[PDB]
Amino acid sequence: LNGGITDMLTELANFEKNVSQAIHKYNAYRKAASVIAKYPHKIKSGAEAKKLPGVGTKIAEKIDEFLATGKLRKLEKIRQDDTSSSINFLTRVSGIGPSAARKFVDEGIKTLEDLRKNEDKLNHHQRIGLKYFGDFEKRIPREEMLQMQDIVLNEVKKVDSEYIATVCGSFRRGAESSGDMDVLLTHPSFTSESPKLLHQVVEQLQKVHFITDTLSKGETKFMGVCQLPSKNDEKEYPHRRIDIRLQPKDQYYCGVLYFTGSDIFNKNMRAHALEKGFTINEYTIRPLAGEPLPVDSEKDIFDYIQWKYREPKDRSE
DNA sequence: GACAGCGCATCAGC
DNA sequence: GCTGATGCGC
DNA sequence: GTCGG
Ligand SMILES: O=c1ccn([C@H]2C[C@H](O)[C@@H](COP(=O)(O)NP(=O)(O)OP(=O)(O)O)O2)c(=O)[nH]1
Ligand SMILES: [Mg+2]
Ligand code: NA
Ligand code: NA
Ligand code: NA
Repeated sequence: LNGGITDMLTELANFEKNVSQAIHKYNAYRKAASVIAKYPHKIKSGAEAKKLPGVGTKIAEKIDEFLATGKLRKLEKIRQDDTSSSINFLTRVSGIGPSAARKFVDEGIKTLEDLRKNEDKLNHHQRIGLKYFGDFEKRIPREEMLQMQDIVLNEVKKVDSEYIATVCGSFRRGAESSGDMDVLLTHPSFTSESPKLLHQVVEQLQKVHFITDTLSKGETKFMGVCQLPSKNDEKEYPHRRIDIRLQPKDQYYCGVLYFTGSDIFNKNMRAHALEKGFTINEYTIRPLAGEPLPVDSEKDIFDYIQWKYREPKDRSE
């Protein structure tokens, strides 16, 4: 409905994050994009948009320009700028952020060809990010997410029947495509009260050749790469990003709330929590920080901060 | 003035 | 090695 | 960049 506007704000957001290194402006543009994306009318003016929370006079002015011309002069200049363009590109590699991107550009490394000739200047994460550059920008159709879910849940069951694996992220929100796979893992042996629980699962998924690379790995978070098996004579599936989080079993609901997102939804809800005198993270909700409050469902967390319960499908902001 | 909150990798200082 | 800061991404 | 105190 307002895709031209939300695309423009997202591009500005990315500019402020990647080039300007202004994270609060990035968050401000993303907030405006999100609230406009949810607005059920085709916006006719900057004035109309400015009635929405997160849209102020400056973004209102840009919407007026965009509506009038179909363009934004600010963005056309940014697109023409070689340095901005180089930095924006390099940050598309997983593991290259705003700072490393600017450093690479300084060193004359500013293209895919340059990165490929300079893998020795990349850390492990960046090297895998470059290896799968193309694959990682592809979306994952839900049909493939279902097959991936089936592999993960069954391999986890083979390790220990007491594991429970839940696929979260956009998938759990019902999305027809996902950017990656997010898995929440619990085991009754691991609670907030009291080894290798994550390792055992990762090793099993590597053994069956589902997990193909590791970006980072600790005792509670694994970030890596996976791939569906393909049939005889068929083109291979793209490699995909997968994250697995080991969550204390008694903190499952705070965990699944966090890992279901969206990210802007969590930011909104946590910010609203502070206004109501609570702080929420992926483990607990605590009063303003006191002792953790009892949580027996996702809805309980909504109740504390006086929000009507919203199903996962309605948290995609 | 504050902006959500945190895990892992990596570096500096000791 | 350990602690704390920073970068990066979820 | 936006906004509540
Ligand atoms: O900055 C963040 C990023 C992620 N998260 C949480 C919510 C998000 O839904 C979950 C997984 O992050 P992803 O980057 O995978 N986003 P998501 O699965 O929602 O969308 P996509 O389909 O693009 O992967 O982690 C945050 O709370 N803050
Ligand atoms: Mg995801
Ligand atoms: Na507004
Ligand atoms: Na990046
Ligand atoms: Na993710």
